[PDB]
Amino acid sequence: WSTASDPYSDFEKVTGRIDKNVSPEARHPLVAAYPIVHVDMENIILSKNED
Amino acid sequence: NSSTVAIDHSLSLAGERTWAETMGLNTADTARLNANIRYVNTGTAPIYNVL
Repeated sequence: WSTASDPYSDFEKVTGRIDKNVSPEARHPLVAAYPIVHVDMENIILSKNED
Repeated sequence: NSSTVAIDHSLSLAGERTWAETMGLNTADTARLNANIRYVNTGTAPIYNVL
């Protein structure tokens, strides 16, 4: 039903009845569509709990 | 050769007025905030249960 096993059918991927935020090069059925998420840390804030 | 024999009685009335002032603080919890804000819709459709 999904040849790339992503949660989108072959027919949805070739038809266009899909979440449009999918990249166009992922609209081919043999191309997987998946997020890659990683978190960066810009800044630290430490507070000394001293009364 | 002398010999001096002595005796004493004594009273004392001590009145005291003490003023004191103390300011405690915790460096991690110095301030508390409160915002006064509004919500603006410049769009075209209404939106419900806005958070």
